[PDB]
Amino acid sequence: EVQLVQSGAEVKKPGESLKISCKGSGYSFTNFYIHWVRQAPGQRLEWMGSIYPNYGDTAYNQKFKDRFVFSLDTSVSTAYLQISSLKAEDTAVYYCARGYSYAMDYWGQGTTVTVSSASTKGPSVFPLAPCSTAALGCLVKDYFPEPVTVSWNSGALTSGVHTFPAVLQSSGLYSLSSVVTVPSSSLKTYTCNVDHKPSNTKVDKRVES
Amino acid sequence: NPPTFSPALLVVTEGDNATFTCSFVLNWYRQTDKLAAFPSRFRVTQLPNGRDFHMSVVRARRNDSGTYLCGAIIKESLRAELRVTER
Amino acid sequence: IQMTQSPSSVSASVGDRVTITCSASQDLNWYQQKPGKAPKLLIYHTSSLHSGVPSRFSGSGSGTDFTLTISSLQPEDFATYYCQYYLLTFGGGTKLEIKRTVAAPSVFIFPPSDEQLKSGTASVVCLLNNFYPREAKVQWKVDNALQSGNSQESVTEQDSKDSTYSLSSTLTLSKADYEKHKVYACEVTHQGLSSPVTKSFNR
Repeated sequence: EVQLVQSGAEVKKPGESLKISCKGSGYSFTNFYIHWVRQAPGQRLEWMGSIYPNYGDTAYNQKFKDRFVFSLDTSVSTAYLQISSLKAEDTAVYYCARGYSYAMDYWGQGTTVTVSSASTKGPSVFPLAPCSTAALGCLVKDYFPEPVTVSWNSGALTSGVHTFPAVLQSSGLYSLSSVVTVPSSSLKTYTCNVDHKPSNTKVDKRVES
Repeated sequence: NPPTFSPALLVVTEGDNATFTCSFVLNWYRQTDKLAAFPSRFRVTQLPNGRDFHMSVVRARRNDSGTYLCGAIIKESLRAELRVTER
Repeated sequence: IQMTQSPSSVSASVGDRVTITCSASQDLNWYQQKPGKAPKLLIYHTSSLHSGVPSRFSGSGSGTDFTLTISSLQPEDFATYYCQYYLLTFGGGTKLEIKRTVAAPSVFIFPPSDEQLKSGTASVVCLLNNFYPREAKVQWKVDNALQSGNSQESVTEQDSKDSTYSLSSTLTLSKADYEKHKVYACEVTHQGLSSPVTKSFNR
């Protein structure tokens, strides 16, 4: 019953502004703290701060002091996290959490924030093929922003499939690879289905050995 | 399913009543020191729905500031803070 | 006010007892987080279980040392656990992985495609398939010249069927530099291998 729903993903440029919303339901919003936690990609959780819907009590981690601001809306039961002068190091997953002064007992689903100088770009899909286990795949290179969905043979092939986490290149664009291991005797068509929603890009790439 | 104690923070002025809510023998604690039990200035009142309980501090004093919780016997709730500002 | 969560990672089987420790320098909360999901509160007040947490989770604390214990591991318990004290501060975190036998990686290398080469870039991919433990090292060599700073890699989560990991490394060069060299190889070191394994191709 206790739910905290956050706003959708945010893709901003270095120097812009954004305000993540956090609406609580199933409880009296004015009776519990709202905490904010940041988790950089592949890193640990770090407490950013907390704010109470009454009396103006706020606490801040010294690292997120003057550039991060917490706001609240009691009559609508919604918490806000506004970040100004956006920097590339702010790319992380930001959680809002209901709780007390010392604990966070119910968490929102989280909001992924991506800050880069890159714009929306469709990916280029290249084959991964060699020159008794054989391996082939697709290289989904230079796209922005996340995410990309990859399936094989329209989803009919799932066993032996490995779709790796995307890496962020120095150019601000992402790159992803998805492979599948098959018996060498089966080399019998293998096609990866790449879908990049923000660029409206849909590609089916036949991988020839 | 331990009880729930709210508000997490309650600030009142000296003289007025500080009322918390415990939702779930039920004991009111402020180590823990028992204040009241269901069934002085610390009274426990059952709400019409039977599941919520008002835990009020009649005429709160400055030294009543601290952390409070409720427990069902011994499953405890989270700790709420009470502030009593001078007048 | 300095806490240390140990160990960094735990490997165990279904049914084992696992103890995660957070020790200070001079109450504690425990959280559980699965990959791509929001954390959940497990323990508060050092030893109180949160609503809905099964009784196989238990916490204890003696002064500066605090321990989280999972008596009998279930398949749903493999995740990352954080301790938190109070300004709130999380510990370093402890990843609980599935134990299995040592498995050497199957190494594959993929040359750049003609379509990518026509755009002006050459990407070389080295696949390390189904290995355990997760510790693995990939070294790119171009005409016996060790490459550094021009490659990126990523590792999948522990597999749900065989409990193995897979690694994919991508070496990226310009088309001009790619055409000026012949031998491209990735050398893989893993405790499941007797010696460093090298897979290569000739341009």
